[PDB]
Amino acid sequence: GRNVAFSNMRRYKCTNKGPNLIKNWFNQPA
Amino acid sequence: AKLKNHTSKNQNRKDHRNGIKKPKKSAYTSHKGMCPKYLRNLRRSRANDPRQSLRPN
Amino acid sequence: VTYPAERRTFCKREGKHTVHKASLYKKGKDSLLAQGKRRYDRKQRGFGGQTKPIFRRKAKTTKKQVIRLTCSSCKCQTFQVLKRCHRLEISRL
RNA sequence: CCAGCGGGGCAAGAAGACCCUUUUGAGCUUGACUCCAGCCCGGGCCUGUGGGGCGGGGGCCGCCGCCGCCCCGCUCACCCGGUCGCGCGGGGACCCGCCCGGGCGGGGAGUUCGGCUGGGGCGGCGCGCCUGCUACACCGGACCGCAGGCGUCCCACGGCGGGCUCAGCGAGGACGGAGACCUCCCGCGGAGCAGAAGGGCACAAGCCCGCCCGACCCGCGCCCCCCGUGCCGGCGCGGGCCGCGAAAGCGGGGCCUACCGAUCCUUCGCCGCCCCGGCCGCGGGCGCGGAGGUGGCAGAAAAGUUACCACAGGGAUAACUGGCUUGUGGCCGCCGAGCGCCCGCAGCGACGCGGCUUUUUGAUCCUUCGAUGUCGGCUCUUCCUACCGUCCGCGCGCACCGGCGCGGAAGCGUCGGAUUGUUCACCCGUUCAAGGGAUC
RNA sequence: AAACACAGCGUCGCGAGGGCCGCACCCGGCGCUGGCGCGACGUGAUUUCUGCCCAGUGCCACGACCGUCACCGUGAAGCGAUCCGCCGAAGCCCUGGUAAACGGCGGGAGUAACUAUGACUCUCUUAAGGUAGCCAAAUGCCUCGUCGGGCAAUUUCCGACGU
RNA sequence: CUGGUUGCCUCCGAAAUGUCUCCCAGGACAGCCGCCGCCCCGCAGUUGCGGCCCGUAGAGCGCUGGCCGGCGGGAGCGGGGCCUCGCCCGCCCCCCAAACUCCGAAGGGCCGCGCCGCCCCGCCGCUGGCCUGGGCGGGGCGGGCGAAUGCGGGCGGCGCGUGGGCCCCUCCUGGUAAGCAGGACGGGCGAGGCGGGACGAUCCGGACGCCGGGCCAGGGUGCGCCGCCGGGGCCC
RNA sequence: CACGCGCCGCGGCGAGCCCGAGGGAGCCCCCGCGGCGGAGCGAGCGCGAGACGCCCCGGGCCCGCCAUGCCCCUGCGGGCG
RNA sequence: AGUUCGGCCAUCCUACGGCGGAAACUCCUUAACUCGUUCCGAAUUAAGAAGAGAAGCGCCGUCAGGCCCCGCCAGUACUGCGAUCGGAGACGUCGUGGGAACACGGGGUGCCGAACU
Ligand SMILES: [K+]
Ligand SMILES: [K+]
Ligand SMILES: [K+]
Ligand SMILES: [K+]
Ligand SMILES: [K+]
Ligand SMILES: [K+]
Ligand SMILES: [K+]
Ligand SMILES: [K+]
Ligand SMILES: [K+]
Ligand SMILES: [K+]
Ligand SMILES: [K+]
Ligand SMILES: [Mg+2]
Ligand SMILES: [Mg+2]
Ligand SMILES: [Mg+2]
Ligand SMILES: [Mg+2]
Ligand SMILES: [Mg+2]
Ligand SMILES: [Mg+2]
Ligand SMILES: [Mg+2]
Ligand SMILES: [Mg+2]
Ligand SMILES: [Mg+2]
Ligand SMILES: [Mg+2]
Ligand SMILES: [Mg+2]
Ligand SMILES: [Mg+2]
Ligand SMILES: [Mg+2]
Ligand SMILES: [Mg+2]
Ligand SMILES: [Mg+2]
Ligand SMILES: [Mg+2]
Ligand SMILES: [Mg+2]
Ligand SMILES: [Mg+2]
Ligand SMILES: [Mg+2]
Ligand SMILES: [Mg+2]
Ligand SMILES: [Mg+2]
Ligand SMILES: [Mg+2]
Ligand SMILES: [Mg+2]
Ligand SMILES: [Mg+2]
Ligand SMILES: [Mg+2]
Ligand SMILES: [Mg+2]
Ligand SMILES: [Mg+2]
Ligand SMILES: [Mg+2]
Ligand SMILES: [Mg+2]
Ligand code: NA
Ligand code: NA
Ligand code: NA
Ligand code: NA
Ligand code: NA
Ligand code: NA
Ligand code: NA
Ligand code: NA
Ligand code: NA
Ligand code: NA
Repeated sequence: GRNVAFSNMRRYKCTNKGPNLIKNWFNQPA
Repeated sequence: AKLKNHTSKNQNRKDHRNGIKKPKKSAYTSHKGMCPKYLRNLRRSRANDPRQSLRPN
Repeated sequence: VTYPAERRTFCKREGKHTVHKASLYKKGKDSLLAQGKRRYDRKQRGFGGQTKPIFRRKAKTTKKQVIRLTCSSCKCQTFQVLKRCHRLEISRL
């Protein structure tokens, strides 16, 4: 019997097409 | 396409695999379904007994 | 089934037994300002057709009848539920 | 090794197109269910300038300002025609257009078209419950197993107290009879207790009479099914208020085992709380408990057809070979009631009983759906014997001729035609013409 | 190919401010047209004919406004949101018409001087009870129907017969 | 839903079942198993002794039903010739039942097998006519480990696979039967090497690290092919 | 591989803990808020915990929600049960 | 022995004959009162004391019916475990454990407890 708390995370949107909804932080020191 | 309806062929062997579990030793002294007037009297007699009363001072 | 016109029953408001008068209970008229009605009316606007299920597979032929009992000294209302029956008559005093 | 050949390599060629399943499709239909264009109909805006009628604000008279509907003019909006704008017309405040409302609407769009199941369909409903049996003496135990039942009925057919004893045998009374009613006797229940079946019950749980409404309110626990979850049903309790009885007591319906239903929504009832910058009145919401229903009964909102067709799979499942079985089909023994002029057995043999075969048809679903080419005929080979003619013996109700029965015997023979796809059947003819197997 | 077309036959709609169709809108086609026309359907040369049924479904009434059936408008009540009445277009309902519209077109008994059959009678019953014709037909299950022709011999073929 | 999914050794090791499901070629919860632990409180698929429960095999015809006859009595009734057989009453008798039982095994199931006895004292808001009871505690005295056999026990967390099974023995149901279909205690194959049964997933023995020696189960001992004689009886 | 949830092991600190974004010209140095934890229950107005204990289990009491009896101030408010 | 109240519920019941009463129980007598009968003082309620063992009741009897105990039935029927035992099967057998029923024969036929006379 699995006893877990249910997740409250939304499904991703626009992953292979559309606006770019991913922000990276590789430019933080710069 | 018909499949089997019922079998108890292997069930007795599975029951005995880890022995037949006995009940807990606290299930024998529960107050689960005892007569309320008896339970209330038992509570008051204990509390007024100086030798077994848990009231402070 | 036949039901007496008067019955001496427990009265909650006055806390004792008293005489009550028997009558028949019927469902009231549907209001247009109930929250569920408002939600349903909002959902049906525009294009799309029917948005909620419509029941159509009836099975039972009777209902559970309910008698209303009115206390004759304080106007306190009580209800009694009979079993399923096909016709019910309240005797007249 | 060669020329040939077509018995095998379930030869090759293609993730079976037949059949079934998948909460996989598409074409088409309609009195499936939910809708859309289009069209018809009404009012308002576009939209001017005049007159009149009717109906509403005992007799009317209304004020001429109130309300509705209706009708008739004019031209300037608006619209249509003729003309190379050469010497002019037609409609008209209606139509059209736009906004809102109602109707028609497979013309069109989207979607659905349950399950179990000795294949699927048709049929049936062990798809929610109850009694007895199957069931093999704790409990449990399967089938489209057997014989059946339920979705109701009752303010009395309910609660309590008192009194009484039922069905019936025997005997008697007589307009009175196989039965009406009356009386005595004995009566372990052979009667009755709402409906299935099984249990239970005699100064009663049955029948009659008296008074009543515990067929109530608040709150807990347990049993059955069982994952020790829900639902139906039952039982044990703590408080409140009541009924009957002299009282002890008993009573949360009809003696027990069946008779019924979540979330969301609606509706009703008591007492309270909220509407978040405050207060007041309406209104809305919330906590507790009932009712409105899902029978496919742990509970989607749902009609057909495809021989134009698909997709993914399935030997978990049909249609053709093979295998097990032999009811049915075919063949063969035993017995001896009788038939045979008399005479059971020359030849037959009823009523019964015992076997064999897989050349019929069923029953089953073991192998094969990434395919073993599915009827018959033609051609050609081989094999069986349960023998039709020919061979050798014996028997006869065998004078001869001709027939019939039995045993050994599978070498040879068992043909030509008309109609039918036919196997089969049926007829004509002749040297007079058995039956079968080998992936039917 | 027995399929489609076809000449012929018949029905239906429309007199222009109309009909049928296209089309997101603006605008188009028939139409350089006008009933001896245009459009929509069925049957399918000639000859001879084309029966009965309007209960069902469909269509049509310059038939009728009985009941029902919207918004708008208007009356009463209310603090107001609102609520209750009246008013009542088309449609349906109602009354009629229509089958060369879709389609449909019965049973059981008794009966004539041998037998047999049944012109005839009784009875139930429909909206109407299959008329003229034709047939074991490309349409008959039983069925390889019965009789005749043709063959030595015919589940084929032709001519008759027909609850 | 069909196909494929890449090094070694060691330690453990299944399920093909219950309920619900537009569920039936799938899932959830429970069962079976692995790993990780933690704690210190006697255990058992057994026999013996003691108490209680069940309505099966068999048996039987008292109850509910069914079914052959024989012989006696006749109040009443019928047939036929007060006579003669019938219905009725009694006895006797043949044969029966998954949904009959007065009786009733083998076989099963549940419970028990160490603390006991005496005296005194305390509390109760329960219970009694009372100085009654019941329950829960305290203090003194005496005594003691009272069937066999074997052997350490208990609890928690997280998680996987499985949810088409089949065969043997004995016991059953439907069917003419079936290598047919459906159930039950125990075992096996699945997932079990090796010898034998000529030949076989399951039968008879035996359950497995790599080797040398010995003994021998089951089955056999003319030759193929390791291994034999003696005695009694029968004999297509 | 990314994110979310459950449980297990290990490290640092501990009624506390914490390289947030960012700022100091030091990829590794210095400073750096929320948050989570610390008190629950109740639809809500709201009210609000000490009595025992190596550990575990169980009893006994206490807080909130529901219902009641007695007393009383500032009162449909307080206290005691 | 008698009566009232009981326990276990036939060795106590059923049928038919016989014996007995001093006390007790019972049967008996009356209907003013009380209460009563689908109608009836039958029952029941109230009030009595002339009769009686004729019943009920206690005891005895019956080649009695029933009920109860012992034997025999019979190690029979059936059955748990093991068997390459026989047989085509249906069924049977051996080893090792348990073990009936009907029928029939003999015998029997209420005790126990508390209060009063
Ligand atoms: K099958
Ligand atoms: K077709
Ligand atoms: K074949
Ligand atoms: K034979
Ligand atoms: K195939
Ligand atoms: K034409
Ligand atoms: K008509
Ligand atoms: K025809
Ligand atoms: K002829
Ligand atoms: K399932
Ligand atoms: K009997
Ligand atoms: Mg299954
Ligand atoms: Mg060739
Ligand atoms: Mg070949
Ligand atoms: Mg395939
Ligand atoms: Mg394919
Ligand atoms: Mg499915
Ligand atoms: Mg589709
Ligand atoms: Mg469609
Ligand atoms: Mg199905
Ligand atoms: Mg179920
Ligand atoms: Mg009574
Ligand atoms: Mg009470
Ligand atoms: Mg269900
Ligand atoms: Mg081939
Ligand atoms: Mg091939
Ligand atoms: Mg021969
Ligand atoms: Mg005719
Ligand atoms: Mg004809
Ligand atoms: Mg002809
Ligand atoms: Mg023909
Ligand atoms: Mg010919
Ligand atoms: Mg292991
Ligand atoms: Mg469902
Ligand atoms: Mg028996
Ligand atoms: Mg599976
Ligand atoms: Mg099988
Ligand atoms: Mg496997
Ligand atoms: Mg194994
Ligand atoms: Mg040798
Ligand atoms: Na919308
Ligand atoms: Na298509
Ligand atoms: Na129930
Ligand atoms: Na198969
Ligand atoms: Na064959
Ligand atoms: Na063939
Ligand atoms: Na023409
Ligand atoms: Na038709
Ligand atoms: Na082997
Ligand atoms: Na604790």
